[PDB]
Amino acid sequence: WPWDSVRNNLRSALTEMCVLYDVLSIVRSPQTLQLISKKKSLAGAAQILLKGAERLTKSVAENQENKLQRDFNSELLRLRQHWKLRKVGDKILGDLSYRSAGSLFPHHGTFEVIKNTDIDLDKKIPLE
Amino acid sequence: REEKQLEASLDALLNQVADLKNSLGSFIYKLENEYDRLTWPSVLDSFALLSGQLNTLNKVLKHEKTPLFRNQVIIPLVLSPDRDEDLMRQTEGRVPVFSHEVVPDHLRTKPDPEVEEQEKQLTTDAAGADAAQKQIQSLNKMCSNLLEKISKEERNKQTFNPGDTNALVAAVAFGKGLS
Amino acid sequence: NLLGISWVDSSWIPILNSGSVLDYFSERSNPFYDRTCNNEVVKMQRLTLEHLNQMVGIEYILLHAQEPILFIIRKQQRQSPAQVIPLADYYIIAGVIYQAPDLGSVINSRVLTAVHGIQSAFDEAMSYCRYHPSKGYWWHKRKEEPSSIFQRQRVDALLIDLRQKFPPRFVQQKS
Amino acid sequence: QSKETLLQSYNKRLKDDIKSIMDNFTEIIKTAKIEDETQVSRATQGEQDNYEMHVRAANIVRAGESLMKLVSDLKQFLILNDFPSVNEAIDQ
Amino acid sequence: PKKKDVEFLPPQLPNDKFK
Repeated sequence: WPWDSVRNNLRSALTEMCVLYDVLSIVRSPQTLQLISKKKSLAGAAQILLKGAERLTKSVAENQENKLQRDFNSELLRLRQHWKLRKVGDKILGDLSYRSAGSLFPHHGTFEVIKNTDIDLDKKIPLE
Repeated sequence: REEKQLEASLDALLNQVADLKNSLGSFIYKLENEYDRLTWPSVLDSFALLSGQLNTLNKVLKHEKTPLFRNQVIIPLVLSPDRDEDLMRQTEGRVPVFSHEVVPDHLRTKPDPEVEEQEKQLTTDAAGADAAQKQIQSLNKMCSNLLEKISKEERNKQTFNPGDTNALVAAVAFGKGLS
Repeated sequence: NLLGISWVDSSWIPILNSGSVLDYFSERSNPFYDRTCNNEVVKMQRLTLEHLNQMVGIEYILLHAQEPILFIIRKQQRQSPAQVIPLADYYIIAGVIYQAPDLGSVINSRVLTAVHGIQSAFDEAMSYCRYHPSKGYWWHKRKEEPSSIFQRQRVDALLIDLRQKFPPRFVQQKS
Repeated sequence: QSKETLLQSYNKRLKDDIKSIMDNFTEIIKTAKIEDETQVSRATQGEQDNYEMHVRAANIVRAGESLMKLVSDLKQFLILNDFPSVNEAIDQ
Repeated sequence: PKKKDVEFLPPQLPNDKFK
């Protein structure tokens, strides 16, 4: 909705400029509107907070109820604690090159998580 | 006196609003060529920066040190649909050259408002204003007390003792303290 | 509430002369102005102008001289001179009948229009696409991967040895 | 090198922004608009004081109810400690 | 009319292998 929002902003700016120019040229019952407005504002704030809570605590509660397929906080620490330590060239942490006692030749590790639409899929980090 | 200061403040606010509108238009035009990787947070921040600065200036120049609105009357300079070459650079946004058959659907400052009548008709359908006001006042008082409490509540173990280190270094070599 | 009317001047104002406005406003047929004006109070006895703007009468008087379009019709009612109590505007100025307010009402209308546009933009951008806790958690090929070698990269140096032995021929004919 | 300082500063800034957003919903602590004191206009200025929540109230709540989980994930990923410094049972 | 210049930069094979 790039063009739609652009046109809306343009119309709003045109209206604002017209009102400002007009002001410059001119310069030289049981209604309870406040109560209804406050009620509508409270309803809107409650709807926004409910949408936020649904986005946060309902779509991220997968591993909270039962450990399922999720690379987030369930896969990376596994392989970390099991094989190597953390390091940051860019995202390269503990490549397996026997550098502890090799002393022959160095080799780095291009290890990085990736996404794919499937069931039970890990990060699958990349001689070969 | 006060009228001149109000006019100068209104002119400065209009200039700032025009600059902010030009900046927002340039940003929106930059959001059309680079349509990819358009995060919602950047658009939200742009919309907040484009609305807040203008709305605050508009509200400050309307409910702060204003005289009674019964003496001042609204009167424009002139209503002439003449095409002048020395007057098209003095409106800054619209009314460059007025048309002939434009009086009907252009004269109400291009009225966008369409929900005001619907809201009025919906409120008229509910025709008791004493408990609601009291509850609103109580909620306002509670929010004020909470904000005051928050404002009132809002307002490195060492392990490298140099003395002990120097003493140990001395005892390592000098006999004073060591033996 | 004399602002709900959305009338305009198309044929009732055939001329903008001095005497034409008074004749148009005094004879509303059908719609020319408010029929509850002091026309009857001025024509009650005879053709005069005391009850129009001179004497103490609640009439739509010319608050200011404006020959070009129309004088500022205001409900003038004051025992002393040089005084005008404004409450509305039924004139044909600006092609609309506003409340004759100061910059306040104009700024309020501008802010309302801007808020409407902002709400429309927010609603349009909200339900388009949104990020989630997981990157593309929905649905529950090689154009960026550049395989670098840099061992035999020397080939590029050999690359600048063919155009020198024989260069390509420009065509400028995209048949 | 001290890169954790920038991370701590970013986390503190995120927390301060979240606190300010949670505190930014008390601008009506001084009054509840029991009367219509709008001298300029009461139809489009005074009545629309709360009808423009999209640019006044809903304009800060959107970003204010988004930085929490984002900052949490940023802190948990940028700093995914894994630094027991002894690997206690790992050697085991 | 495809090109009226001499180009060798577009390849620009990156390294991204900082150790």
